[PDB]
Amino acid sequence: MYYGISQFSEAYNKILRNSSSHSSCQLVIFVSCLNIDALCATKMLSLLFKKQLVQSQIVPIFGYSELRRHYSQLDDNINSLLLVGFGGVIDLEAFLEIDPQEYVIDTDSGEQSFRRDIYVLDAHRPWNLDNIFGSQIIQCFDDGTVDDTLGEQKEAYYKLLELDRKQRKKQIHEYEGVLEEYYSQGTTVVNSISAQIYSLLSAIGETNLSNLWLNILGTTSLDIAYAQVYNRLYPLLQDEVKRLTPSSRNSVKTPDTLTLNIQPDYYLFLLRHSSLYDSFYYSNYVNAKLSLWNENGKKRLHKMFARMGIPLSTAQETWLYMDHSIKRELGIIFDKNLDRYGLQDIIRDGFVRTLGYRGSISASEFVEALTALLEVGNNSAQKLTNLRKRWVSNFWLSWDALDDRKVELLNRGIQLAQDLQRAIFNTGVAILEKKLIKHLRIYRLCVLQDGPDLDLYRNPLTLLRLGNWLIECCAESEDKQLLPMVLASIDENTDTYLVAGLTPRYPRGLDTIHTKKPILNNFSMAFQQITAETDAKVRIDNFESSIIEIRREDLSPFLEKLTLSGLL
Amino acid sequence: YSEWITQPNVSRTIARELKSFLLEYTDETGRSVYGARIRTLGEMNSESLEVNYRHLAESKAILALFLAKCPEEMLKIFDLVAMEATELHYPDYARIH
Repeated sequence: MYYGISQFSEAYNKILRNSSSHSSCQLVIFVSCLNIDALCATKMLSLLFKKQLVQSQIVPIFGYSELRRHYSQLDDNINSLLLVGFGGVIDLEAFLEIDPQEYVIDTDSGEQSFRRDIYVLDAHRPWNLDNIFGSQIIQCFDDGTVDDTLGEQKEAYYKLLELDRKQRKKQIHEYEGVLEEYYSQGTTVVNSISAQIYSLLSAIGETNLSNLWLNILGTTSLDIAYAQVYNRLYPLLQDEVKRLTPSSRNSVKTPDTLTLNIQPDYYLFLLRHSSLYDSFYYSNYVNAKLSLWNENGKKRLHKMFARMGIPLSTAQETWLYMDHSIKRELGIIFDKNLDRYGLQDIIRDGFVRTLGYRGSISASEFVEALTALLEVGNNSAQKLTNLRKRWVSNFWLSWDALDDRKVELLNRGIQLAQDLQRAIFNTGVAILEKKLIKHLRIYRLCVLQDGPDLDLYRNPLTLLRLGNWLIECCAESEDKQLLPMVLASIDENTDTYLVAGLTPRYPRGLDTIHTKKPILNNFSMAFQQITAETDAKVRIDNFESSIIEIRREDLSPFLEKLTLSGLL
Repeated sequence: YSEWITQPNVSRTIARELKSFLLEYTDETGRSVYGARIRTLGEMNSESLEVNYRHLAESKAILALFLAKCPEEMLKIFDLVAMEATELHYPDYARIH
């Protein structure tokens, strides 16, 4: 372990001592864009440092190349660096060309001090042992995994470090085997950065309703792909909401009251900001459980609505103007008429925040709006950089959406979320009708070669959204065995693909012994190994490890070698 | 006849027979015609049940004769029966229509 849960306050105090000078701005926060959890964590840090008047700079970085370029550009005065959402799975001192002898001051006296401190803050579990164990400059905000599940790796790393006959060589190979089996592991996510920073705030005592709301947003960002993590962290948020809500309950509503509530939040898509029919129709879970992509699915949906006794005219009405008779009986109606179709998991408990008279909104809807703003908010090596520039710019739109004074931007985000879900649904029914997903014995490939609005999928977030749609659809099919999926999308302007190796997941709400063990995404190591040999102009720079940009002509040989690769 | 149909015992008998016809009539291919028709009716909030007269004549021809002779009350009885059958397939359909 490097920084446990109980000693986050030590890191915060170290940051304050090193860089809380009003003379200059010696603190720089590197945030990974295209990550809602990192966005909420950086918003928390921004508010916390605004309270203590610690001058700081927030830089959205898209890829590892940008991180390296910025660090090279980074001045030596800046003596505190925060990496939010990345950096925990690579040799940062090696990647950034860091040698501790050039950053050490006042070596003496069993202590050491350095002129610059890098605090990595992410949730991807393959901690690089040369970062968590063998470097003092790099300081990792651990969540308790290393101090409990890395004892063997700690011993193996230290023995090899200190040792630089037959028994000695045999034991070295035995220890080196322990390190090797630690690697060759898929990259998962166990915690949410927002929850970690909220734990730090609880240690410092700066918790309030806005920070709790940011924590809820960051945690709810994990419910789509890491539902086990969200279910693990949910009781803590539930306790915090009860702790922070004022005792003056059942009071009259006033234009100033902000209420965090735990009320039934059905697992539909933008239920409060769109019609009930559109909430069922465009839901990922409902689509998986009913197969609405085919023609018979719409008939099933209409039959369900008739069964509940909700007229289609009322069902398609906007949620605000739905008749108060139906809107107040949603719980009873869903209890009576959902287990018939297997949608019992739709009913759920979530967090809903109302700001005075501005109407309710749930964290699930809020994160969809934020994601939409990230995705569509606003010869070959140059236009791609223009895309990176636009993608960085969208981070600030999603950042400004968090402010309560910019609801006119959150509504635009909601509209963009509805449009993007519509486009995702159209492309999904186009893929599943033409049977574009080629089943294999290693990975179910799927390449998007032509169609409409194909420029949406050059963004990694939109491609992951489509992949999550497909994976949710496949997960509820019993015949289809679990298998990694690959999505690609040709970028005509740059003549390059965007391969996004995904991971399968068990059906939502299905809790078993094998469900408890998380599924690990093995595509990162496979991609890196394939790129190391057989130079193919592959661009592996995303913080999301399992996403690469490959030339149009080099895609097929790359996939051939990947098929020959048994790593994944 | 109108007086014959309006008798409460005769009305109850006719309603029961019509409900049995709707629930149990099957054609040559073996599938229940009116079960599927009621499913489609509720699915699209149709409000109208298309009942073939040939089916009503083939089975329980006396009811077909009554309908063709005094439709004013037979239609009311058969409308109530159709509502009951739809409520059987789609409970709480009275909220829609």
